[PDB]
Amino acid sequence: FCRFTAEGVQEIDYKDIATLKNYITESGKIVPSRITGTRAKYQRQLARAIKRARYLSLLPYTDRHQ
Amino acid sequence: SLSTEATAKIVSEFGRDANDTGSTEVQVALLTAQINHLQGHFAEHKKDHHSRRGLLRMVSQRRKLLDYLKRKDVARYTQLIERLGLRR
Amino acid sequence: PVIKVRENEPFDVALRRFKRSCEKAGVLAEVRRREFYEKPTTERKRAKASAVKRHAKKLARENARRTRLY
Amino acid sequence: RKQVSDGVAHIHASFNNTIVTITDRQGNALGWATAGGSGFRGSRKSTPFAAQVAAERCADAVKEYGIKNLEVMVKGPGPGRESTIRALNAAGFRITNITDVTPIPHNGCRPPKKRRV
Amino acid sequence: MRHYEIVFMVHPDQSEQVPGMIERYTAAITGAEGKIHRLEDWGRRQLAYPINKLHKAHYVLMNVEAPQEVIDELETTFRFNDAVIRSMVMRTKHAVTEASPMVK
RNA sequence: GCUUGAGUCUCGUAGAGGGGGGUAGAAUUCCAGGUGUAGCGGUGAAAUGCGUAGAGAUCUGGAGGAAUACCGGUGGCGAAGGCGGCCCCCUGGACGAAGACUGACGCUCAGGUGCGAAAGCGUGGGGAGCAAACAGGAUUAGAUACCCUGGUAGUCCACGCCGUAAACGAUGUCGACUUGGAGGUUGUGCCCUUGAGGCGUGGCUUCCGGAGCUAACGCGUUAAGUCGACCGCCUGGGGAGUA
Ligand SMILES: [Mg+2]
Ligand SMILES: [Mg+2]
Ligand SMILES: [Mg+2]
Ligand SMILES: [Mg+2]
Ligand SMILES: [Mg+2]
Ligand SMILES: [Mg+2]
Ligand SMILES: [Mg+2]
Ligand SMILES: [Mg+2]
Ligand SMILES: [Mg+2]
Ligand SMILES: [Mg+2]
Ligand SMILES: [Mg+2]
Ligand SMILES: [Mg+2]
Ligand SMILES: [Mg+2]
Ligand SMILES: [Mg+2]
Ligand SMILES: [Mg+2]
Ligand SMILES: [Mg+2]
Ligand SMILES: [Mg+2]
Ligand SMILES: [Mg+2]
Ligand SMILES: [Mg+2]
Repeated sequence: FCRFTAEGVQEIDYKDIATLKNYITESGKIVPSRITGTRAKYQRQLARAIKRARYLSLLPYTDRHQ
Repeated sequence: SLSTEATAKIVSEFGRDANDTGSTEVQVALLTAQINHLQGHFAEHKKDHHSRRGLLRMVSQRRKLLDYLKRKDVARYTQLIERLGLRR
Repeated sequence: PVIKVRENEPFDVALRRFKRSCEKAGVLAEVRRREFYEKPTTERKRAKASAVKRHAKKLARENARRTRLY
Repeated sequence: RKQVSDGVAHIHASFNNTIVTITDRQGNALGWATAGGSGFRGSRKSTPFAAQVAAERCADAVKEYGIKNLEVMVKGPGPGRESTIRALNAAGFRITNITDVTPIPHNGCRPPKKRRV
Repeated sequence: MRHYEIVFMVHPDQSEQVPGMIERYTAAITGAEGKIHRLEDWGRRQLAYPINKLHKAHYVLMNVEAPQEVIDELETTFRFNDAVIRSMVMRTKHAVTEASPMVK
């Protein structure tokens, strides 16, 4: 069940970090859309914004890198 | 692609009521204006074989329209290639 | 699977919790896959055989459930 | 030997061997023991039983440093993935952390060719 | 002409020269008929991984409507200023003037 | 002359479409230094190899190349070859919604021209990992192999050449017509959006199957059904796609 359809959002912004922590796991991997239920238009916009915020240190790449 | 105020500026120059937009004189010049533009794209990008295929579509689509006009009206054909800068 | 062990908790409760966090991260499934090179032919040939495996068990085995075995 | 209170276990498991290294929390080795150096050779040294004496002979070599807490960082796959840390509780050590530090490339270098056995 | 979003990360020792940096990078836009639409300052923020042996940086957001030649010129201003480490200048379709979820 | 074929204009959409330039994280290798001490690596088992001139393990610092985990999906884009981090710049196509506009401007195409995986060639760089050749160690009756330790062309880059693949859907392009069922993906309209609902309508797409066709296998509105237009091709096996 997709939550970005219920919100009706049009662009998953990479700066909304309280949202983007739901869509990574403990190790920081991007969670598959089969378990979150994200619609395929939004899962492409989800991973595009998580990779934009790993560049800007908002999110980690892996849980181990120091 | 050709900008918004460029296709509105060539329709208003070669069309009848600034509204026809699909006449043969209008369509040739909008293809000519892009072929003339894309010469600078491919003097920089010679390995761009996928978008040159879109350029060679406009050339074949221009020749089919100039061959249409020439027997439909020799007088409008002769004045169209005299103004755009074309040789045939 | 970086696990800290919490206070007042035994070792077996941290050992079996470590045998769970290493399977969500895909640790063992990643190392065996990157051990040898798999061709771009071979990676695409098995990616379609499993899609046939998933779909010819879903729709083509329900037939025996519509029918009966005894 | 300056008595250090705590440290880290580094268990490098591979499919043929297991190297156990007790260190401190800054990365300085104090003593080590491997599965093949336990009197095990060839096929015997790549079992889970052969890798508990790797942890036993290594705990027996860091007795003079006086280590109480000892976290474990497991690297690599292997049969001694589990039984090397079972026998590190048997030396009386309370576990602090258990870490998994297998190196995962994000499709970097090209791995060797498949074996046509 | 073209809407952009910039966000540049400042070394935490030169964090007092950021009100100087925002005033020079505002005026470089407006000297070329460029709307500077919103402007934020996120404070010293904890990093998620250490870039170049430090764990903290000072983040600035800046939304601009400039010609693209004074935007490329701003990218090579961040390239040689050693106070700024990372920047991510990124084109936008419409204009945004909302508050951030971390000005919030 | 006409407007349904073909095209043009306005407004949006989705996308590893193409060319160019930056940058990021993880990992391998090497180099340097600390700690440490007798083994490491590999195999069915070993041995060659590396180690007491201090290896392997572990920690720190530097260098360099190549590729982009997760997302990722009988998902997407492209004429085909094919295309995967993220960011900017230049650019080709498809598609949808209503509304005007030109008025058969169309389809196919021998010769011709362009594009065309990988390997290979010429010139100049680059070279971390992998690896034809070559080398040693095994295996074996032998082993010019399989397996092991190494290792050079090559793989990468710029610009030319080559012009071939099981280059395949083993199915030439274009238009028309003929029962259905369950999905993916991308639009758009309308009904109380009373929520992702219900209800129509376009593009592309996976799986099943009816009539029909088929030597059978199977195909089956994305035809291998029923047609029309044009092109390519074939005529027993070998000799031979050879002289
Ligand atoms: Mg066009
Ligand atoms: Mg090997
Ligand atoms: Mg009409
Ligand atoms: Mg008319
Ligand atoms: Mg020909
Ligand atoms: Mg090549
Ligand atoms: Mg060469
Ligand atoms: Mg060369
Ligand atoms: Mg070399
Ligand atoms: Mg070899
Ligand atoms: Mg052929
Ligand atoms: Mg192919
Ligand atoms: Mg094929
Ligand atoms: Mg054929
Ligand atoms: Mg069928
Ligand atoms: Mg027939
Ligand atoms: Mg047919
Ligand atoms: Mg047939
Ligand atoms: Mg010949």
